[PDB]
Amino acid sequence: WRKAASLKSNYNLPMHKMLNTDLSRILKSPEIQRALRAPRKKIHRRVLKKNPL
Amino acid sequence: ACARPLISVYSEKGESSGKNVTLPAVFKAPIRPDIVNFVHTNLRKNNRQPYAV
Amino acid sequence: GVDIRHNKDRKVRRKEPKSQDIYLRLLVKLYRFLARRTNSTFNQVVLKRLFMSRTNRPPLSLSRMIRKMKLPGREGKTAVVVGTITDDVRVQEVPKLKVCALRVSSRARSRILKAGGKILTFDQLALDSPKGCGTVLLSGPRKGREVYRHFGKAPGTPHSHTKPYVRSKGRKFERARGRRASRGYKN
Amino acid sequence: WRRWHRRVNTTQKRYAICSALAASALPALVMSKGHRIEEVPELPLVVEDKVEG
Amino acid sequence: PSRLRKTRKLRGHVSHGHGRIGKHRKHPGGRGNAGGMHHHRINFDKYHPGYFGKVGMRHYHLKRNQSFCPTVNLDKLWTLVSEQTRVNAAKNKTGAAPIIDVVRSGYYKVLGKGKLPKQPVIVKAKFFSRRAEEKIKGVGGACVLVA
Amino acid sequence: SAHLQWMVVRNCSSFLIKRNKQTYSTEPNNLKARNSFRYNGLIHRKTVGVEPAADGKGVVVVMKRRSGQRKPATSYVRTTINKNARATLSSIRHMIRKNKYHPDLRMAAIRRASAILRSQKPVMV
Amino acid sequence: APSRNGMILKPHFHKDWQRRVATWFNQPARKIRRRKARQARARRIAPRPASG
RNA sequence: CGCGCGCGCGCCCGCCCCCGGAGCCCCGCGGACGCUACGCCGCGACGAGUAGGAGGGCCGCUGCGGUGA
RNA sequence: GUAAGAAGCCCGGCUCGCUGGCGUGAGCCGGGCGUGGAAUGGAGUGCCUAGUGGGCCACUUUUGGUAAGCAGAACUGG
RNA sequence: CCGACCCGUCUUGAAACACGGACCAAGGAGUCUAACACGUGCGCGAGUCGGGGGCUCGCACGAAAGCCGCCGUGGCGCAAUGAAGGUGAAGGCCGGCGCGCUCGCCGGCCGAGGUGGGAUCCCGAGGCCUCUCCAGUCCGCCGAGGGCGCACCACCGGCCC
RNA sequence: UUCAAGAGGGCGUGAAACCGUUAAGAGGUAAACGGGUGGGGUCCGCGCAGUCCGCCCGGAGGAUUCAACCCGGCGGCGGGUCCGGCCGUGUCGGCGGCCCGGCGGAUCUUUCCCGCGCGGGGGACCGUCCCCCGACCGGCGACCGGCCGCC
Ligand SMILES: [Mg+2]
Ligand SMILES: [Mg+2]
Ligand SMILES: [Mg+2]
Ligand SMILES: [Mg+2]
Ligand SMILES: [Mg+2]
Ligand SMILES: [Mg+2]
Ligand SMILES: [Mg+2]
Ligand SMILES: [Mg+2]
Ligand SMILES: [Mg+2]
Ligand SMILES: [Mg+2]
Ligand SMILES: [Mg+2]
Ligand SMILES: [Mg+2]
Ligand SMILES: [Mg+2]
Ligand SMILES: [Mg+2]
Ligand SMILES: [Mg+2]
Ligand SMILES: [Mg+2]
Ligand SMILES: [Mg+2]
Ligand SMILES: [Mg+2]
Ligand SMILES: [Mg+2]
Ligand SMILES: [Mg+2]
Ligand SMILES: [Mg+2]
Repeated sequence: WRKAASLKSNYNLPMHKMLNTDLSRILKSPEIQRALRAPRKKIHRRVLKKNPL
Repeated sequence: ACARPLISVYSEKGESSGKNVTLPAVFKAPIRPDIVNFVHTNLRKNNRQPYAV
Repeated sequence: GVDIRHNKDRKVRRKEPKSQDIYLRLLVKLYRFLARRTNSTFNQVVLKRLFMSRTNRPPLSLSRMIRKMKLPGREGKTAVVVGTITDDVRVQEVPKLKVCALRVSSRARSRILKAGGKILTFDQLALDSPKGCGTVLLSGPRKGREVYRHFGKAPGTPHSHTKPYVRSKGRKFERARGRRASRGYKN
Repeated sequence: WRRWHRRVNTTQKRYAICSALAASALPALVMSKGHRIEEVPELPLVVEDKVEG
Repeated sequence: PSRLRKTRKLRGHVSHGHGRIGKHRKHPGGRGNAGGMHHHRINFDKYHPGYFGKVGMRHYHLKRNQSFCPTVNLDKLWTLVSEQTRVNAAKNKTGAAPIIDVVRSGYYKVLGKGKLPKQPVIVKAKFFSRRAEEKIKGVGGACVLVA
Repeated sequence: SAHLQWMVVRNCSSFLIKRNKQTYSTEPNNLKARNSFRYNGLIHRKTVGVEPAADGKGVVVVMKRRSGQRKPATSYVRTTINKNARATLSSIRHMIRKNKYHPDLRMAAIRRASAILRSQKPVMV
Repeated sequence: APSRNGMILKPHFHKDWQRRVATWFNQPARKIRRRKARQARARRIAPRPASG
């Protein structure tokens, strides 16, 4: 990364677009978790209309 | 720059000797199958031998 | 029956990047979560631009960045881009910057780091500021291309400063009936 | 006079060569490609330079 | 790739995508660019104006090497030289005023598009423009001609 | 990394099976044998696997050693245990829970084990 | 028969261009013949420079 | 605004462990039997079709490269 | 066919080879004042682009013709 | 029991007293190159391309693969305009020498101009729940109002031939 | 004779149209067709009961090891008062390899020379790859010997 080839006359390696791929390790950090809303796991379904009259 | 650990040599009956080599920065380059598939399928044509009628 | 129309009941936006670049897709996994689980719109915008195509992600030049961040109030604040940073050799005095992007050219990389600057990625961004606080979205000239000169009203018309499609540029290839009063007319 | 052959830009071909070497480590990928490998002592496998003779 | 085409999708479909009232017949308008004055007058007055006629003088045996003048502006001038130069100038205060040949780096005429930072540079070139000559003396430099 | 290994290995792999609208995977140490991120032995820095004894009595347990990776010869630990099927499950349950070794695989292990022990008897008289 | 706003083009195919097509399939052998000739000359003129 | 407002336990004063598990429908310690995220789940509205335009095809035919110990 | 308000109203000051009893007009600056009839629903903008370019009927109006399952038109719907 | 006229095709209109068709198996009909326009995908980036040739493999693969003071001779691009000769893209603010004359000469500062709309970002009175009073530091969010204003659009203005 | 002539001299397999025979069924609005049921035959599976299976608790019967708890060895997980040491990065401190190591320079010395305005090695100078100790973030998923608890 620091120097270059010396046998190819100009070739430095490809650069990374995304350093840390440890995705689970990221999303479980405290920094992000503090910056979140609450989830919502409760589930709502087709209620059946009954007749009041 | 990322980590570059120590690789160990194995003599010609196994028998890990005391030689050690830190690996190169090639084995930390990014891995992209789409570019491999493209370069393969496109270079595997250049060995063809024509046909016709 | 129901008298309505179905010609305009599908919308023609993106839903995902059309490519298989896998590093892209992990970024997309991330920002969906943040857009889904946060009360912000910075997250929304970025998610929308990672789907975009490449003519919808033109390159930003080191020149514009400096002009847009030397403006008052934008001191100490991060610059954020969803494309590439090039170099502009028409600029000598490169100050301290804190840029974030996907790609960065090589000559541009060196100068930025030699002024004491810093270069980030979207991963290390979301660890420093999940919600976009202290940032500046920027964008390149989406109509910089030479394609947009041929568009609009047609040539062969009045008040149309539109470029035509011609093989070669010379003396014999236009510049006659249609463009001189002395030969036909002139729109 | 069909068009049998293809040209491909040099920088791409060099990239891919770098990529294949990387995944030559990472045991999981070797396993998946079907190589019975579960007894070698180290995966970037290296030996003395005597075996050239 | 034949398998990604739309001839692999018009099997069963009787006409292969070209109608029933009108058909894919051979050459039904002409053959080529025929009809700029007759029955294609409108495409060529509209989208290609300047096509029919004649204009200008004639130069019979024209050699494009006589007429050759590569151009450059002022902004893209300090890049012909390295960075040792521009920094070691404005330093040691002798009246350094370096020298810049354009004919070395493949350029003949100089043009005054942009601006440039304050150092008293010297320039050597075959041709100049009026504004370019001004800007240089304005910064405290000079201009020099060569053959 | 894990996702990186995964985004290559979704669709293209020698241990992959795709017929009859079903999709299975045969890599060693895959509980439930399905093509998944949660269930795959070759991807994680921590994995557990369960097999039958070769002699033909008991269960073989397999755990990864976490310290030296990239040298697969000595990355796996093995034990074979042969008891009365209530001690055997309880022993497993104690490994995982009390060491926190990938604890989202608990009951999957147990079901695989019981299946084996049920088979590893005179299923016929 | 033209259509909406393209180029005007003039291709040179109104002759019989098709008896007279030329393949560059002998490109490598042409290279290989030369080396063996280029080597052998320099062996004929033994110490003298090979270039000329 | 009376399904808590200061309830309980030792001796007002203090304790005020408490889910490595309270006690029944919110547990801010971690997880779905669901998590092939190119996945799983939920709601609500719609479905005519020639010429023609697009998409999905684990529908198919012949051969090349790898792979199914 | 127009109109039914923020692209509006008001206050004060600047520039002008334009026009000139003195003045008008237009443009620039800086301040003060938000619902402006009904009932409905997500709007806008840009590229590439196929097949078509023989028509037919009915109420009503309607031209030639003795009339027509005749010839030629306007409106809407098929 | 009820329903139900033979397929293809031309046509305003076909069950037709409009053409084709006894029956079966096999073949059979939207291609390849050259050039252009746009859309998508990849790589490098004011630069980018070795396609011609040469250095290394005898060529089992492989007529492949790698490499080059060729490393850019050159092509496309970075600058337009005119029949041509030929010319050739930024300003202001302040102070000194002539009369702000819709005008010429000595010294500093900024600098690709402005108006309107404008995703996001910034500051922020008073706080939303705090078993009581007051003190009250970390954190969301509000929200009065107020600013820096990306691309892009409409207009004004300026520079080159 | 041959495994095979259900391979017999134009003899690998051996389709369809079209024919001969046998078995069943039917028959005055040419035949054929779609939806809905019925009847009959040919075959599959009953079983010649199909009473389906699995957890815990209770009961009566017999039976042989272990575990409960202790001790010994072996292996592994985790830890941080960062116990001691490595290693790795990121700039810094030491210019410390810069000549004790090289690459480049449209910077000078043309302070020199080499053959005489010059082509090259020297001498500075600038950058760029590397040596000795100190630090911390990112000690991070870069490895040991420790001590401790648990399995
Ligand atoms: Mg419809
Ligand atoms: Mg539509
Ligand atoms: Mg159709
Ligand atoms: Mg078509
Ligand atoms: Mg047809
Ligand atoms: Mg027609
Ligand atoms: Mg076109
Ligand atoms: Mg439909
Ligand atoms: Mg059309
Ligand atoms: Mg029709
Ligand atoms: Mg007719
Ligand atoms: Mg018909
Ligand atoms: Mg008839
Ligand atoms: Mg006919
Ligand atoms: Mg006939
Ligand atoms: Mg056939
Ligand atoms: Mg393109
Ligand atoms: Mg036989
Ligand atoms: Mg036979
Ligand atoms: Mg036969
Ligand atoms: Mg028969």
